[PDB]
Amino acid sequence: PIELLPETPSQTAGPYVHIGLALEAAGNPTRDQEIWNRLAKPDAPGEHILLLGQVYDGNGHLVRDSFLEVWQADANGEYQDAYNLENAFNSFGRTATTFDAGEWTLHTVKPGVVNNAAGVPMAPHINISLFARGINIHLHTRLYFDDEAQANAKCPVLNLIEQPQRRETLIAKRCEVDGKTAYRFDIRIQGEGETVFFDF
Amino acid sequence: PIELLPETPSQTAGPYVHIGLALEAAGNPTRDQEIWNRLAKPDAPGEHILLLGQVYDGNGHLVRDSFLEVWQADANGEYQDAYNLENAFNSFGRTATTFDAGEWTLHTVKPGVVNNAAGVPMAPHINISLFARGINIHLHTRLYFDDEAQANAKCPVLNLIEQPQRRETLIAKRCEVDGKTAYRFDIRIQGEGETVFFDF
Amino acid sequence: PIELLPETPSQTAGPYVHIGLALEAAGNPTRDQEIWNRLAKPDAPGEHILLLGQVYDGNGHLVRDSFLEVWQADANGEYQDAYNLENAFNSFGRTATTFDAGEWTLHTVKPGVVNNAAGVPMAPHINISLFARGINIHLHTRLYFDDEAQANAKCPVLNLIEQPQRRETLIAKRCEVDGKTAYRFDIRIQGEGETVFFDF
Amino acid sequence: PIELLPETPSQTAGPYVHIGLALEAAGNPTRDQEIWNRLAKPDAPGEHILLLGQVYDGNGHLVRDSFLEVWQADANGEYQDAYNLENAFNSFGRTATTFDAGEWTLHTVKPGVVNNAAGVPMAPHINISLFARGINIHLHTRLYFDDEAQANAKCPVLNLIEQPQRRETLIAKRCEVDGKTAYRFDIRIQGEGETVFFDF
Amino acid sequence: PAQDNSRFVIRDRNWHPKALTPDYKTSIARSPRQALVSIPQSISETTGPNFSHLGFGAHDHDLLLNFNNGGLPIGERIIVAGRVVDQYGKPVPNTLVEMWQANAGGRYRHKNDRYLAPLDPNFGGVGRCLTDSDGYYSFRTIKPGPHPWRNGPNDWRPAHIHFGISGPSIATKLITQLYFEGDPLIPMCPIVKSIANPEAVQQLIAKLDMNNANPMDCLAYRFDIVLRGQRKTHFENC
Amino acid sequence: PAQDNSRFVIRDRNWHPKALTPDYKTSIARSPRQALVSIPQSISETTGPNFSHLGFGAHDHDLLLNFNNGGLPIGERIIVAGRVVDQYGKPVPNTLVEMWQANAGGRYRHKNDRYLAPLDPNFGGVGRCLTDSDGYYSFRTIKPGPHPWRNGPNDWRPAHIHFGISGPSIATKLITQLYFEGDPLIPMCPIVKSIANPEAVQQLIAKLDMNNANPMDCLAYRFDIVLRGQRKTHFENC
Amino acid sequence: PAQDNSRFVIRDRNWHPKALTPDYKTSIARSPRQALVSIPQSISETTGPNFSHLGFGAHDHDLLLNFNNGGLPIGERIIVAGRVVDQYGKPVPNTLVEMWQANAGGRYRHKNDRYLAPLDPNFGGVGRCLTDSDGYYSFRTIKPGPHPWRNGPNDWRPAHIHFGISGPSIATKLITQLYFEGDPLIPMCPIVKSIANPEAVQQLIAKLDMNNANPMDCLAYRFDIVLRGQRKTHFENC
Ligand SMILES: O=[N+]([O-])c1ccc(O)c(O)c1
Ligand SMILES: O=[N+]([O-])c1ccc(O)c(O)c1
Ligand SMILES: O=[N+]([O-])c1ccc(O)c(O)c1
Ligand SMILES: O=[N+]([O-])c1ccc(O)c(O)c1
Ligand SMILES: O=[N+]([O-])c1ccc(O)c(O)c1
Ligand SMILES: [Cl-]
Ligand SMILES: [Cl-]
Ligand SMILES: [Cl-]
Ligand SMILES: [Cl-]
Ligand SMILES: [Cl-]
Ligand SMILES: [Fe+3]
Ligand SMILES: [Fe+3]
Ligand SMILES: [Fe+3]
Ligand SMILES: [Fe+3]
Repeated sequence: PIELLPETPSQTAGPYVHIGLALEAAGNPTRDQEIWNRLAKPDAPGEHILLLGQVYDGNGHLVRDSFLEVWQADANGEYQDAYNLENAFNSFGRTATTFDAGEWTLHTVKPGVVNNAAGVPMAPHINISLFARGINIHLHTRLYFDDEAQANAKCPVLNLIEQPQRRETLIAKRCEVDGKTAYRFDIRIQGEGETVFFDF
Repeated sequence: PIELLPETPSQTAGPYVHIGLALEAAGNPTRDQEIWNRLAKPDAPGEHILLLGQVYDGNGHLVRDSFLEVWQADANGEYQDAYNLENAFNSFGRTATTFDAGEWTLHTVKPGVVNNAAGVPMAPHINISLFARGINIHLHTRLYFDDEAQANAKCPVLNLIEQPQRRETLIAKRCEVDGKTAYRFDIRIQGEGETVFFDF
Repeated sequence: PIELLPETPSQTAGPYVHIGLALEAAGNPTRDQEIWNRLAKPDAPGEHILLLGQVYDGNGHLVRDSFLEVWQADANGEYQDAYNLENAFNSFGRTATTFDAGEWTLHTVKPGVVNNAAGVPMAPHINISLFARGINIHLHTRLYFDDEAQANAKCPVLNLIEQPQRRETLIAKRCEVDGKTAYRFDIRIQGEGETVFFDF
Repeated sequence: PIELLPETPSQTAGPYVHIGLALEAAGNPTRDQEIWNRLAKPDAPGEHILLLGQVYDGNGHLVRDSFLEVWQADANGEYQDAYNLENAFNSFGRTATTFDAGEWTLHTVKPGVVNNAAGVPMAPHINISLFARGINIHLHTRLYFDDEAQANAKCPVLNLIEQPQRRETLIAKRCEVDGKTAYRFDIRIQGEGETVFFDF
Repeated sequence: PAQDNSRFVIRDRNWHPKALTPDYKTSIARSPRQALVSIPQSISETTGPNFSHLGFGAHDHDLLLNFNNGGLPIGERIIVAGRVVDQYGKPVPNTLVEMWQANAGGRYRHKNDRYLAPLDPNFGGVGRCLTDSDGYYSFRTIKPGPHPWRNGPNDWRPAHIHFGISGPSIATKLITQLYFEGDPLIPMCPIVKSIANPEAVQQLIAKLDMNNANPMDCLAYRFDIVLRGQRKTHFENC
Repeated sequence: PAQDNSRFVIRDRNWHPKALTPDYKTSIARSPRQALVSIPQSISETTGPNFSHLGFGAHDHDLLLNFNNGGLPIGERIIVAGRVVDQYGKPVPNTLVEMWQANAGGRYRHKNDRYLAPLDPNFGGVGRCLTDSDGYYSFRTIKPGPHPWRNGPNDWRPAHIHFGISGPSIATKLITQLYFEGDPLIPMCPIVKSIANPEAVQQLIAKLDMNNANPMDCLAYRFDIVLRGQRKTHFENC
Repeated sequence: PAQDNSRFVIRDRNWHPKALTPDYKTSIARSPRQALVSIPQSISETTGPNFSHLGFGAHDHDLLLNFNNGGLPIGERIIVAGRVVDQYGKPVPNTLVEMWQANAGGRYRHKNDRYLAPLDPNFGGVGRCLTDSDGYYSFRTIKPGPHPWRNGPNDWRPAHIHFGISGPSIATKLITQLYFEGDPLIPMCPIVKSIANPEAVQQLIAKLDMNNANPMDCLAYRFDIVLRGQRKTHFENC
């Protein structure tokens, strides 16, 4: 058969990933511009929300050295790919779990709906890639929102998950953090309540 | 790189290990001198203690054919390697789980504190090697004591176990058996509450 | 390691090199435009100089079939690569030793100072490549000027020659030929007073 | 045939040999004890002499980074092999050429006569081993003395040199340095007056 | 804004390391036990950030100068350069390449690294750049030392530099590690060996590149990176 | 009392059998699912019992006479001998070597063995001795018969003798099994094959040793044992 | 005093590098053009200094501590150890072993080295010791970096440590260089390549020695040295 050049194989990001990708957290000085966890200037169109979560290993223990990259549509359902700290909104961001509480946070707006390749609307979602010590190749997931139940029920991607119970692992829970709208999205890498991870 | 002679590879001790190493237990006559489960004659210095335990597989079922070897300092924190059944104290002993109840027992003294190679005190401990049918290479663990909480908290070996929860699996529980001080030390080879096993 | 395409290997120019590269000298008719030994028309800025020299083998005998290529800055210390026989000055020229006397000549201007890659001034120099029968790969050398003693002493290239004595082999001797300023530059390929040859 | 283990191959001592073997000269602090160029305490039996020399390459230029080891009998013709800075005399020493003048010096006594393996007396000699950048395997030679002409004429080692003229390369010239008895032993590595070098 | 106009070759997850590779101990509890769920590519997966407009500092790519506290870092001066192409051999221009590493002695400037080898006051350990219009990147740095770590009782990472590459989409984004030609620690590392196929391992080994060295100055290593092949859509929804 | 003055080469746990080897069915539920925790060697690990003053009976090493009930056991008379050395090739003198096995028919003298092949009234199946000052040990016994066992539906242990060796510390202590040259059951046994590397399997196979046989009497097999290399400490805490 | 009582195997001067090896440029003018003159061994050549009574400082063998100016040197912590034997395989005990090297960045602490890589304020670069009664030596140091040098326009020494070994006589005394397993600069070096036979080159390459490493501390390299075989005289003068 036709065989292309092989892709460069993945390796773990390792425990000191912060030195390269999360400078403040590693304990180091930051450069003038950093790619980080504030996707929206206060000005940006849409409903401003806080996202936060903790990450659990197969033993139910906090993964305190996780590194997360996110990609989401803006409030108007447009992917803003021209990354710029001067942008009202960036579709891309990065975050990491604090070593003490093991919690990451992201400041964003709720994404608008986009269609899949067949033209079917997907429920509002944030694409997530999870990296850490002990993770050889990053894990893909999606965060959807519990106050979008009608959309989530019809999502052509959620519906590819064979078991209804596993779809629940992807639905972030609306709550309030310091009085502000938030959604909690905990990730369980392994075992009971294991988060659905995707290949594409 | 430099490659030495390879070590002879381990194999299971098998179900009939008692015939070679725990003669009574096999249903067999003993020889004049046997290496067994009494490390201290009643005259030995130190606090005299009964140790006991059961061994569980990954399904929570008793491992009734376990063979255990132990190595511990005397009450003064010194290892006594000159094995001799005349001694008031031997640092080495052997025991096995009864086929009926699955319980092993040792009769010994509480070991004194020993420093690690960097000179840091380790909490009082007994070194255990566990052998059985289904165990291809023996499992190393340590038995520490629940009435040494201050020393356990500071043990350089305990503190190499990354999760505090797992440290608990190595703390034997003080009780009384027929008026005499005793400690129960159950080992779970696999699954919930899995005992920490060492490589060194 | 990374290995590139290998360079086409050098070979001797051979005794009849003149037929390809110095047409007069071969006893042959010239074409309309030839690359030859006059780098400066009488109108060129700078001090007009005749250069001449003989070439000796390791037995002190004249090398009568030498072919030389030269590359030099104009009087203002700039290299002029747009070769054109209309130019008042060309930085490139060619010459050859007469079969009878063994002497080559060039007509040029004294080059101005050029900085090395670190910004340090080099003493006025002409780059020479020498080709001949018996020379398998051409020999690189430099012609400097005996009336630039202060600059020669400070040249970063001259100072890469470890022995001061050998530095002398690259200093051309000012004289007068028929009232006009000239410099003699003899090259000794081998043995006593061997001319310094470069690799770069 | 019988083939033994091969000897570890030699490599040049390199230009910075002084760091390891001539600390002061490298520009570095010395340790409490150094193996160096004073073989004799003022007390030592025998005629106290100074040895000095310069080392020349094939171009007649000073080898300013030479390192020399010497081995000689004491005044009574005994080899003192138990090296000790408290000894009245050490048969072994080290020296090196100064970088400015390229001259080494050694403070010693004139050696007494020893016999070769056949019982024939050798003329008074110092065994020398020369090391330097560009010297792949060290060069062995002997320094003999010009005021021992009768002995030198009969030396069974000097007489192994086929040409009388080459024997002269090994004869140090008695002179005076600051009014004290000395012998100069210049070494010519290559070319005219090349010093005899030995294999044994 | 971004558009869905391409598809990316499916990953070979037997070429990449699998999730569960128990010799690498932390992988045991941090690997899923359920199968990944395959999903078709949509705009969500086939687009991603472009960093053309990110503001890079003058020394962002140069670890010899980007943590300057009065001197140069101690260690083997090296250029690490190479090309980012996709599996079709197409160059991947204007793409973000990030790298981070320990100092010459295997010490990381991270508060969680307590290895006894000293920090270097003039070495930070992070670099970033965009590939040029032809897919080439370059960094200047010190060759990192082996780093011991608590896996087995005597485990040592080979000299390595961590790499992250964005590429054209979130589907192409990759984190990996560069190793150095001939390092005898490579066959011994449980993290290297998380990759089952030795030919895949070979793709992570940078080669000495004398052609790219600065004489009397710094050596050079070449490390090329291949991202998933990108193609146009064809015959979809018909 | 014992002293911490040596260190033992780290085990290769891919050379040894792994814990989880499912064809050997009992290992499935008796293997840890968490990684082993590596700890540095201390006096706890680098010391161990010396048995020089354990009192051995006259026939403790001689299974032909140590279960004498009025006759000799039936079966192939053999001497089993060899040397105990460490990985540096140093002999391991005065070390405890214990062994146990079935009779000539594959029947163990243990209440839990109900195999239908009879016991031998003059055979017990246990021996012990110390290595001598040059590291050599010797037993006399009957060659054990293959033993059927409830693993797969037709599984049979090759002829085998169980071995335990103390060595200089609890870190060197080893239990293993000896197998016999040419036994065609060896490649089929899921206990043998818990060892992944066939060169490691080869290290458990005793060789027919005609040189050590007593003519008209008994054959002999040679089984050498390698314990972890022991070296002195160096450059510690400095 | 010293006695003539042994003879040393004649050197193979095609195994050693020859004097004239023009790719190594300085060798051209510093090689003899006349043949060496062979002489028989006498007391002058078969004896030499013994350094048992030389006074060694506490850190003479430990480059991590012997130039202490307030901290540890930056770089890959390594033990370099091995055995000195003669060509008959006999250990050479109580013999002087000296070594010197550049720092982690290929800079020498010598006033003539103007390479732009910085000096390390806590690294000197010299070590010495005597072999023990079994012929073994050991040093602790930082792995040296490649060093560029003015030979060809882009020439770089591999990582190397210079060694001098005295042995039992001036006939055995040797200076050499240690190189490191797998270093891709080794085949390219005109000084390495002064040795014509690649098998001779192999004898200068130290092997990674994990067995000798201190976990969480320092790696180790093994470098054994073979001096000329020493034998008794026989049938001389008869
Ligand atoms: O635990 N890990 O994954 C590690 C530990 C050390 C490293 O240098 C690394 O790159 C990864
Ligand atoms: O289950 N096992 O492990 C067994 C069963 C029979 C044996 O003879 C043995 O050595 C091991
Ligand atoms: O002496 N040569 O160099 C020669 C002689 C004849 C040739 O045709 C040539 O190319 C070279
Ligand atoms: O010129 N040499 O011989 C050299 C130059 C640099 C070196 O590091 C060396 O060992 C030798
Ligand atoms: O792996 N096996 O099964 C083996 C390996 C070596 C042998 O000599 C053998 O008889 C069997
Ligand atoms: Cl936790
Ligand atoms: Cl000179
Ligand atoms: Cl820069
Ligand atoms: Cl004995
Ligand atoms: Cl020390
Ligand atoms: Fe790392
Ligand atoms: Fe058995
Ligand atoms: Fe021709
Ligand atoms: Fe060097």
